[PDB]
Amino acid sequence: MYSVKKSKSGYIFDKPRERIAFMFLKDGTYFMYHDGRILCYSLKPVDVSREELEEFERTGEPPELIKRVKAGKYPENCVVKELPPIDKGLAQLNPNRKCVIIFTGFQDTVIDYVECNGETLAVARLIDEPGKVCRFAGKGNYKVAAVKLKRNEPCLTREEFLKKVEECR
Repeated sequence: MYSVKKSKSGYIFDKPRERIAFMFLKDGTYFMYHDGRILCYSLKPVDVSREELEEFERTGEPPELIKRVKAGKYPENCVVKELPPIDKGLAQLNPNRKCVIIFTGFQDTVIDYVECNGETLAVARLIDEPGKVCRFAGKGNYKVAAVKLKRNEPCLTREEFLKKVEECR
């Protein structure tokens, strides 16, 4: 089942490794969709009515646009990107996956994260350049890993991060 977050700004339908977000901006409704492998979104508005979003929240069935996106039929001017694999360092822990994009000011970034002993272990990678990585272990939100990645701030080395994962297990 989707957990649904709703505001005058829009809708967010989340599952551990999936997000469908809708944003209401000046010129209409914008969407972003991602699962474990695919990230799809448009910088132009899409034909998604608020009635469809209400229906999604109340019944669980996605708008027709989302069904086509899930099936591989993508509308015009829709960015389509294949995601890197779930971070090997966190893979055994069954991590959550989320993507952050231009809508919140980021280059397309995928974050694999777990909450372990009240700390966050997150690995953020640039989707276009998967070598660019920030490994984060701390008390903040998983998004922090993306933020540091965006700001060129230093992050944990592979060794340090795997140490943290081990300590957590």
